Amino acid sequence: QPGLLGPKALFVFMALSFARDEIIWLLRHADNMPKKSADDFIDKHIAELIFY
Amino acid sequence: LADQIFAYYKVMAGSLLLDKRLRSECKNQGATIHLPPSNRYETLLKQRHVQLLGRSIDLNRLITQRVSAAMYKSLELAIGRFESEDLTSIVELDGLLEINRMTHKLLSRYLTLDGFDAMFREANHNVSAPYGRITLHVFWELNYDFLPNYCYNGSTNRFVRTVLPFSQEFQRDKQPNAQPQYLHGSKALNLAYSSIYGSYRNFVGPPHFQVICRLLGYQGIAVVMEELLKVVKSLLQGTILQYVKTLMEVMPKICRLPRHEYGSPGILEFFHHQLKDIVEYAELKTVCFQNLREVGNAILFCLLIEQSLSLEEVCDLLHAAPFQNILPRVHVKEGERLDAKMKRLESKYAPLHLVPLIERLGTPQQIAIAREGDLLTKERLCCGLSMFEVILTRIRSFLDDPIWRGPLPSNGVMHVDECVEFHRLWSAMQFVYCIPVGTHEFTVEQCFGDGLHWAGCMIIVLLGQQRRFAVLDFCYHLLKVQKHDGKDEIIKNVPLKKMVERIRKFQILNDEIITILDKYLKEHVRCFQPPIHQSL
Amino acid sequence: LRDVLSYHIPFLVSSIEDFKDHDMKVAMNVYELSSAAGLPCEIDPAL
Amino acid sequence: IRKGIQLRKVEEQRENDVATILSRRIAVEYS
Amino acid sequence: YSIAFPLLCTHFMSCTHELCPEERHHIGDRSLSLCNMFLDEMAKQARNLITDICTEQCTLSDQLLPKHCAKTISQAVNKEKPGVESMRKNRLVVTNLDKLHTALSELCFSINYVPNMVVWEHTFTPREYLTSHLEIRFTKSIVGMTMYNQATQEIAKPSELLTSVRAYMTVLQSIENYVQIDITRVFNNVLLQQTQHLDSHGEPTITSLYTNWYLETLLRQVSNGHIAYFPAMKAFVNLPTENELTFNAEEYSDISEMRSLSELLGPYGMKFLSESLMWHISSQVAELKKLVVE
Ligand SMILES: [Cl-]
Ligand SMILES: [Cl-]
Ligand SMILES: [Cl-]
Repeated sequence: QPGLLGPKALFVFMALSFARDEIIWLLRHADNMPKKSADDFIDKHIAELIFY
Repeated sequence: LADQIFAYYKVMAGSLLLDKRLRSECKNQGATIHLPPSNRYETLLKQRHVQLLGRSIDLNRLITQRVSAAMYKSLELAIGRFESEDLTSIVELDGLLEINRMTHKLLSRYLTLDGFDAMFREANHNVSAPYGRITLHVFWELNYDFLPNYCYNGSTNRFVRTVLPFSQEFQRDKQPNAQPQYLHGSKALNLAYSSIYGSYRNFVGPPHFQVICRLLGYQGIAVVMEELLKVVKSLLQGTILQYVKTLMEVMPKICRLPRHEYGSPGILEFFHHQLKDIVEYAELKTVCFQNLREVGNAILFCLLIEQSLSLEEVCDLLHAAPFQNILPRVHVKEGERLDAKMKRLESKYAPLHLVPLIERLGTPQQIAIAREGDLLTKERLCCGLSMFEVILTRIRSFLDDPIWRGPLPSNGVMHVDECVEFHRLWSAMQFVYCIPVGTHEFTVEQCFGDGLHWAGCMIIVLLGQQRRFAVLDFCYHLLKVQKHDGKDEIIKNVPLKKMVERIRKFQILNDEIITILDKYLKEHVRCFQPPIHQSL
Repeated sequence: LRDVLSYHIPFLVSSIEDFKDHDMKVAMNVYELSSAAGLPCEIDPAL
Repeated sequence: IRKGIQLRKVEEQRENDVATILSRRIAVEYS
Repeated sequence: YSIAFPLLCTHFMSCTHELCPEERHHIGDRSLSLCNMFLDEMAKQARNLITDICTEQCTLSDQLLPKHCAKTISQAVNKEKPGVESMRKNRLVVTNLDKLHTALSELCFSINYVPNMVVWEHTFTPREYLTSHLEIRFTKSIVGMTMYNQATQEIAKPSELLTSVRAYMTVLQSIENYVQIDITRVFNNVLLQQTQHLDSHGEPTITSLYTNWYLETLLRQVSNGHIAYFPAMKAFVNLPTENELTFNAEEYSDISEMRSLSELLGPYGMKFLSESLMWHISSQVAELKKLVVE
């Protein structure tokens, strides 16, 4: 329902902003923080988040 | 003399075309397929004036009379044998037709017979009729056996027979056995060839589709597609419509997707209760799933037959290429040009350029026939045309009944909690078929194969309901919540972990199918008003 | 080759067979086009 | 097609000939 | 979702500022290089999955060949059947073909997701990476399946090669289900090149490989006395001599085999085969004339 982009415009930019925030956070922490366990700061489903 | 001459040349044909590796393998196994003894019939076949009791007897003419009758009887038997068997036997038919072709060729070295195509068209009843016996038996078997009894496997690209209780059997008039000379030539050859084609009886796939394509031609395919469309129109607007209308009422008026917090076990319990009447509906599989599988198998047949046709056309065009001036790209060494050598190679194959040569040396009648022939050879469907889109577009027009889409949404946008669109009923049906069954029970995929899901997904796509289905589906929601909480309980005898594993499998399948349908089905949108002040 | 073409390109083969069945330097061009479609020729052009 | 089958089963079969006589003698050694 | 990565390359220019133009082109070139690499790798993986499916289907096609029926013939003259693999009991049982099929469809969704993308004013077309790799791979597999070895004088039976080529084509045709590509034109491109003595890249073809083998292996052993033409069988056949032949001549020269060869070589290829046959007759003729003059 592409018409919803009218009334729900804010949610689009909210969603983009929130997801963007999480990606840049993960990026810097994966690169800079020692792991407690092997799966720490590894998100195998990150592509799904970027795709949407 | 005529009897043994025909039998001799049939056995020769059967031997010539018998796989050499199989021959040697049988020899090593101590079961040598014994090669027929050679004979000397030619001098008898060359006798045009036997002088007997003052008469001049044309022995050649007399032999031909009988040999021609034997050829026709062979062809009648081959087609009649097909008519007494299921669709998988068409491969066997094709082999037998090829042996008959070889027989005619061997006999034509000494005798004058009607053209093989003429003989075949007559036996096929395709001289004074537009569709032959082979084409008509194919549709007969599609309608009575293939559509109702076969299960598509999308990973192997093969169809197989359904489970016993769904196997719709019908009595076949098994043909009386004629003499070996009218089949493959001898008992040994008959046994050898029936073993060879035994492999092809347990499935329907690319080889069967390849054969069907050749034997039906463009006209046979067209009529079968047109008739499959009529079967689908009849099923969708008839019994399926009837059961959809029935089940839409039995369906819960409203069904909300419960929030994550309730947990996956509780959500499973919720769906069980809410969809109990769809679950317990006695004829859901025997009638509803059955009729949908038939729709799916019909639409699959069209897709797969188009693909076989495309493979057939491309191969034809490759062999046409040298007589049609068409050359592949050539390798260019340093100091050479692409245009320089391509023109030079065009010179080499100029004596093979058919139409120009006939235009140079042929009669106005020859030229006109060649020009028409050339146009028929180069212009194939694979060149720039496709069919599956047209098939789908036309099935959409069979869904004009108001209960496919339901009433206008309360919110002016879309239905959410309401169960008034087909996709919602499909979601209830999906709930049923995702439920795990006992270890010794047959599953939906064992009984109906992929065709069921092709049909259900096709309806959703053609109604433009696939996005709302993706969002609102019950099973997808359960899977989503279970992924989050990772809980595993046996709710109403349904082990949740096993249930959500199956949901994922059908989700994968649905997404592939929906994506394919959307791809082949290759503007202004509904806009909404911003709030308005009382001022104006 | 002949049997494969007659099955793949019958409309072209038909025209070729007619054209062959109906000079001595000009007749070689008919034969080269014929032998390319697997038609047996009295005189072999490639030879 | 249904009527087309009936016009081949019922419409099917609707002699001191040497060939005929020889055929019958051979046809027994198979059926 | 792999198409997200090349799409992200379009963002790279947003990081630049008018006060540091020194870095702009470096970042630009980085976005192009990465986009190209992502799309190439996505195409290579689809290519790899397709090859694996082809191999699986060639095996299924092989299982249909007459040679496998010998046991059935022999046991009938004394006193795992195709299709069983397709009989699915439960979708939770995951076959190799299931895995390959799913992985292929998932990735083709990404390759077909967008017709093209614009990265730093350059236009990238994902499907064209797939088309190109399929052409090259199909060529590669055809020559591979010919199983040609100079040293041992071995080559595939034409009928078996043709069977495998057909299975490949069936799988490749199915790609049109997933991606807006014309597979017919890749068939054209690859197969018509195979009819020539060398392809567009100057490499040997099935035509040149078979032409060489029939002359240098089969017909040479006829001269050596180990094989004879059998008009009765319409084939060349191994003679019962004291020899060390590694092949059965009838399995390369009978009607079905020669028909299979013609399917693959076509008029171009068969014409080339004959020209090579004629060269060897020329040499024999030149030698005969010498004996006539003598
Ligand atoms: Cl993490
Ligand atoms: Cl007399
Ligand atoms: Cl049969």
